[PDB]
Amino acid sequence: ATFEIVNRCSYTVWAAASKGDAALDAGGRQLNSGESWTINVEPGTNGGKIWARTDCYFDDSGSGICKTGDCGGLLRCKRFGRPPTTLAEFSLNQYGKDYIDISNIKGFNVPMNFSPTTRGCRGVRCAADIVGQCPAKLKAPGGGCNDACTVFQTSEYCCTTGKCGPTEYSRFFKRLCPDAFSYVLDKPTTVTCPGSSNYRVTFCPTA
Repeated sequence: ATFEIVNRCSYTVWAAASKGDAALDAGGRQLNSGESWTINVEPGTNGGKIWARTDCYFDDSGSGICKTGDCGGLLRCKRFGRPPTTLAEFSLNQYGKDYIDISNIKGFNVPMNFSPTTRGCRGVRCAADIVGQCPAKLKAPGGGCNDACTVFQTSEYCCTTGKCGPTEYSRFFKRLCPDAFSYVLDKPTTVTCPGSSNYRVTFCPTA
């Protein structure tokens, strides 16, 4: 499958792509404002994610650090990144269909559109100014807007079974981005696409 990753933001981002135990394609790359990076994601990739990282620096070998979304200090990510990270999540060729979503469950850093470039399904977007509106307690010192479970580490915010529901801090994200997950038990906002679709992830998509 082809994934085009396009940075429309005014700032540089360091894109990342991983399935948790390995890189997808090169795993990560600097994207200047306006730059695009096209990757190949193997058919049958389950549990893949793409995200942006902000305020990074790397040496010539690809070792360094990012303020949001750092993946073990690497440019070429092999594992998932440190919150807060807006997440494009996908599982491909799963019993004939692909499944895509955007999630704020691990916070928000950069606005994103995640859309098919082939026929037969909708895209999703979370492009509100979540960082500017971030509630004071959720502001991340290094930039971005943390999810409540990361900040508070209580069952109310982190529960995955219960006795578990939305809160004002999960609703903060859901109100601004209805089409992205805000907590683990949200009514799903996953899109089912034809198997073997192609996609574009756009950072700071055009309104």
